[PDB]
Amino acid sequence: GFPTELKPGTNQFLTTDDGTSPPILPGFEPTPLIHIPGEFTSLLDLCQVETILEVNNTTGTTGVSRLLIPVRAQNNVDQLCASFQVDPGRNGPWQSTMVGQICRYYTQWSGSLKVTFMFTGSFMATGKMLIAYTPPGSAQPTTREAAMLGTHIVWDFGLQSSVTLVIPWISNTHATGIVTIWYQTNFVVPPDTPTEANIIALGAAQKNFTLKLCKDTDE
Amino acid sequence: GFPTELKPGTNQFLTTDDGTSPPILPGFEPTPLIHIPGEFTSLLDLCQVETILEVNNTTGTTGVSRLLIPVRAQNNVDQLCASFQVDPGRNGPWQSTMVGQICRYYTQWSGSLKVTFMFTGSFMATGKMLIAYTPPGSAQPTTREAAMLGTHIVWDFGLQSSVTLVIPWISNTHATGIVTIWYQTNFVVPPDTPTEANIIALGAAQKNFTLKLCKDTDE
Amino acid sequence: EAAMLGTHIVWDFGLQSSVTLVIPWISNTHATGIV
Amino acid sequence: VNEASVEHFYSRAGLVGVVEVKDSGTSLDGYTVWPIDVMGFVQQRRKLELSTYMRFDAEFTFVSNLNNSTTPGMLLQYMYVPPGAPKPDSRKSYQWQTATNPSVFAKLSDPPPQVSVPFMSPATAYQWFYDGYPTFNLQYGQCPNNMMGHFAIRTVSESTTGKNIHVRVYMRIKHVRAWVPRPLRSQAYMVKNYPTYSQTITNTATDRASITTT
Amino acid sequence: VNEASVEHFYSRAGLVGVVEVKDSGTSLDGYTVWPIDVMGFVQQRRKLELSTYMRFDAEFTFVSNLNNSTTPGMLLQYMYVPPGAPKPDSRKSYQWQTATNPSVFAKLSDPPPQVSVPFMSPATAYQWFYDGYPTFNLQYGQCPNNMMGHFAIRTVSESTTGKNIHVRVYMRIKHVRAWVPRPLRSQAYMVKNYPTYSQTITNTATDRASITTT
Amino acid sequence: NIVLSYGEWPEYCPSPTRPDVSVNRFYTLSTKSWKTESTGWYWKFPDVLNDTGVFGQNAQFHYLYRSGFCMHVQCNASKFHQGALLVAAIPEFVIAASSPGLYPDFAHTNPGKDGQEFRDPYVLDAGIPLSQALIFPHQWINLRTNNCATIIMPYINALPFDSALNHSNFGLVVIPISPLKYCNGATTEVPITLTIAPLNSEFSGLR
Amino acid sequence: NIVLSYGEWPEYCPSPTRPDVSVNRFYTLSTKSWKTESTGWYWKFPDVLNDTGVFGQNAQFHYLYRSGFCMHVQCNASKFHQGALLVAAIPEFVIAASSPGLYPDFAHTNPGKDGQEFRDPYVLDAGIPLSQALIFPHQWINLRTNNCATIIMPYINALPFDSALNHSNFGLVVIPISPLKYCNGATTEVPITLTIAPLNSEFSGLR
Repeated sequence: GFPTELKPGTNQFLTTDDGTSPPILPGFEPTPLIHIPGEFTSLLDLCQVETILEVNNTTGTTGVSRLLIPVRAQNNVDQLCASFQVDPGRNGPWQSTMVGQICRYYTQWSGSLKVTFMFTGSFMATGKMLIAYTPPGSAQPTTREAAMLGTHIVWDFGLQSSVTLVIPWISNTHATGIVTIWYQTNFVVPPDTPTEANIIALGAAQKNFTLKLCKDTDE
Repeated sequence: GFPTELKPGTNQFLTTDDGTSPPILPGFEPTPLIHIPGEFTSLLDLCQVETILEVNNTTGTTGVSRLLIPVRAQNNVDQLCASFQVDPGRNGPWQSTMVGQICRYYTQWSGSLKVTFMFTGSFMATGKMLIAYTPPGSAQPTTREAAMLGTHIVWDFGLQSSVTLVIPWISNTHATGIVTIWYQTNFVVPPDTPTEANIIALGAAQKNFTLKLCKDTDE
Repeated sequence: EAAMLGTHIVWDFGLQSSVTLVIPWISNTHATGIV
Repeated sequence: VNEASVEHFYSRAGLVGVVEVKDSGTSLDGYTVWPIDVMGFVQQRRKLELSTYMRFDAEFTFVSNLNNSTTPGMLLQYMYVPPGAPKPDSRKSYQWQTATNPSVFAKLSDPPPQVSVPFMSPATAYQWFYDGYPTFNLQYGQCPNNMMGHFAIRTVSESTTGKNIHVRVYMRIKHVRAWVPRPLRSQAYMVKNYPTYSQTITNTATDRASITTT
Repeated sequence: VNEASVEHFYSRAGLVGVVEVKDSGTSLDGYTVWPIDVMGFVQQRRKLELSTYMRFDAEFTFVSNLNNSTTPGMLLQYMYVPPGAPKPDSRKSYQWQTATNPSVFAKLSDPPPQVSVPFMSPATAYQWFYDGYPTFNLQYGQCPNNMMGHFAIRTVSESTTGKNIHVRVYMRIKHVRAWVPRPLRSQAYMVKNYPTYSQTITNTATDRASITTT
Repeated sequence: NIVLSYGEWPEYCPSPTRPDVSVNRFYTLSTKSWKTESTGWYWKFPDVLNDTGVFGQNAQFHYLYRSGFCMHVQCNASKFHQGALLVAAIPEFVIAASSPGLYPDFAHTNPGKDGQEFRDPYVLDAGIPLSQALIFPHQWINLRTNNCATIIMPYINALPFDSALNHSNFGLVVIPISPLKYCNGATTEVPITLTIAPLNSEFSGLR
Repeated sequence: NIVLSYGEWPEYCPSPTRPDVSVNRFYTLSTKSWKTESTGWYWKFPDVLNDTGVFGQNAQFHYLYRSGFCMHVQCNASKFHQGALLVAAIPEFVIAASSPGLYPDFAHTNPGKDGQEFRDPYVLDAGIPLSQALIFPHQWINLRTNNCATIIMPYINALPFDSALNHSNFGLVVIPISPLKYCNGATTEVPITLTIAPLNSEFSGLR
């Protein structure tokens, strides 16, 4: 190895290179490493934590009200309640979610998402809501009956306070799914009880979620 | 190993580098190494040797008198005798100690110190002195009785010529302990005997002392 | 708040209709407890 | 997987400070000190404030040149003033010779000088958020144990040279370990070293027309 | 531990002498001899006089340049005059060719020349304090067995070049062994090679107001 | 049904006074009034007890301190009240001021045993968005389901021990997401009670 | 209770005349008068015997010399006297002059068998501070406890053998730290006696 030839590619400072460098302060023994609870070692583990979806993003609504899907009594049945696309990384409701913010630090993402809803009305208040999900091909169903023939869940918030909706797949390679919530039945309450509740939507990513090609963000 | 690439970091003269260099005088056999008694191989071993504390550093006191804590007879009891902080490396009494001088060659230090006192009066002279030590949190106790409820040693210099005070811990990371000496009792002597002695304080560092991040000094 | 630092019982009468309080000791030899 | 790992998320050495050794005109200094601050740019601060506690060692690299992008044979000294030592005050300072300040002598007409800096802190980890007060209103929430020492640069020269030298300091975070993930910043950064924000809160999401509009 | 060891305490090669090869103006010499003296600066002398007997070998490095910090292709010769040989007297000296004087030919436009020098002394160790007289008042306490030889530098050139060349000699003490620790100096250093001090003794510690004042 | 902050029961630092059940009792703080328009409240963890009882004594008289906590919120609403609270524990809760006067006042960085009402619940008074505060340990108080929430939070700090007064470890936050609405004729202010109990506490450096 | 300088008994250089107990006897030097204002005294080790007796002959007539020593100080004070001396042995004691005439006079570098009184006891006449002189082998003479102090010092020099007259190995220093105070009516000058006894001595190169 005594005679050597300088092949092309010398002196280049490659920023994304894993070279070695002399320590500037040899002998210096840094502070020993004691245990600290709460270490995270993968952003995906952060993505999988359910956070709130800013679903009510509408002109005028400010403050914490932007995280509430209102559910009111005099809503004639089979009328539409709320809708939002499933695109964690397009300017919309998902910006307020942890996964929505992390995916903006990467280029490509593919996996399966889950969306948990939570009813926050009086205990005495009963009713039924229909949550449908349209795959990215089609367009938004215009009437409750048309959505009824799809991947949907009937949700009797009188019996269950919270349900969960899994999204089969959402890939970003180059036209996205939509979720709609329909008033299945009316809003029934015994006397002397509020007639306006709120549904809270929580978004997350399942275990099969993945990212690729980190890049800078757009705030 | 014939083709090679000059990675970044060439030609740099790193002063604190452990490179190799050709001997300028090959073949030259230096003088053989005979044994010499008295080899030291760690500055900490030097730090652990008790040396005198310039405790009486006061304006006017010059010469060897600056190393003597006077102890006089007409000192009404429960009056305060002497006090000094425990900070080997701040401008004060500890500058005159070996450890006090070495720690100025380093940045960080943490460990446990010991301070030995020595009475140098007539043999016939009896009495009692109270040595208290206040941790770095609090402030100096103002009266003997208040110090009596602390880490203290009652010292009957009539019976013991020298006692030892261990300091639990003194760290330098970014408010330092203080040691006070109180006249517990009066100063009792039989007739025809001097009524003014001196207490000598010796400082040192225990075996658990450590240093870090050598740097230049401030004389 | 001053009583809260004593032998006390928090009593949520919404959940429990009746609780019981034991008094440790009360002697008559010659200045009595209070609830 | 292995692509969104926390190590890969902080790799890829990037620019942290563009310092300039002024030596011409109205600035006949010939030296400049740049205090190390990882949280220099916002794009980096927002990634770092994702976690609360962090432990790593950096690998600094200096990409220097004149202002016309030439690189003559001028000789430079880069000195790393460790945390707790005095920093120089002019071109000729006693501090330029203290053998406890590591220094790197490299000409301009050479590959960029590269030096690693170890984990330099009294604590167990750097702490971006410090809910507390040191010195047991302009002192709250400011931890002193994050200082990583300074970097002083001067041309080894006798008099002024009349040539401004721009320097670009690049840093690579190695061996990153992090704890206590936190919500990513939502508002603008109004002021360095403080999380203060503006009275006009901006919504995290963009507002559409109705809740039934896509 | 291992950080306050005696080896680490003397490591970290530092500047020991700034010599200048004058060749212009009123000094048309073109060469300069620098006698090796470890105890050059006070910050180094005080660290060395901590121990009485010391044994080591050095690794000298020469950081040379012109006065405008440029480094043209000028050719330099560094010659090490061993202890006991005659030193040159001008640019063209028979001494510049004595093959027993090791020499290093390196251009300016090259990395700094580096050479190790072995333990060169008749005794077992260098001795900073010599309570005695050689030649069995200006001769007391001066040991001759500490001389490490000279370093002569000249531009390999025919006539004068008209360019002053500043040289910075750096030294690294390797394989340090020391004996008989001594108290660190307390007074100013009045004169080189002698421990003389001033009539005005300065207290080792700073004086407070009273013995009961903190 | 108690959330374990980052899944680690609080433990004594292996080898300093280790107090006993005389100190490790349940301190029941005052009850705050959850009204309609109320925005929420927050407490700094070690600061909330620095002036109450034996724990306050130990904190205000020792030098180093480390302890876990078993914070416990409960709210006694009727079955006709509706609402939803979010209670989470935020390590290193650095409160920030809101410039249009550049740093928070001490009454806002260490509120005491009385808590402080949020000025900006959306942005948690710290710039970070509420919609993500769930990344911390939390529990939902939804009146139609549950009315209690217990968080066990161990000791999270860089150094082994720290001052109990200069640096507050974490902050307990409780915010109403779905506001409290109720028909006419009910107790117009649900009460919220916060019970704290130190765990595996330690001190060192008395007087 | 005898201090062993650096913990090495003096040993013969393994292979030069090796003298006997005729030379290895106890030379008792003169006694100096420790008064109140007295500052201290010092002796250069081999120089103190170069003119007394058979050892003086061997030193002044041979060429190479090496020997250990068992220096021994004792002071006979009464029980009503008070004071404290520091006696240490300093290898390579290089006396330095004190400029306001730049090098010490020979009477100060080799005082002889009579010793020299210190001019600057604080700085040991050598710039180094007395408060640190304890880094050398030493023993405390505190009148309330003990009145003797023995130091065994082996041969410390760079070369194996050296001249007994040109280069003095070490220097015995004895300084009063706590001055001598005594009430009226006592022997106003405590006597200090210094007994020396060479150990494992050697010479070579007679005449």
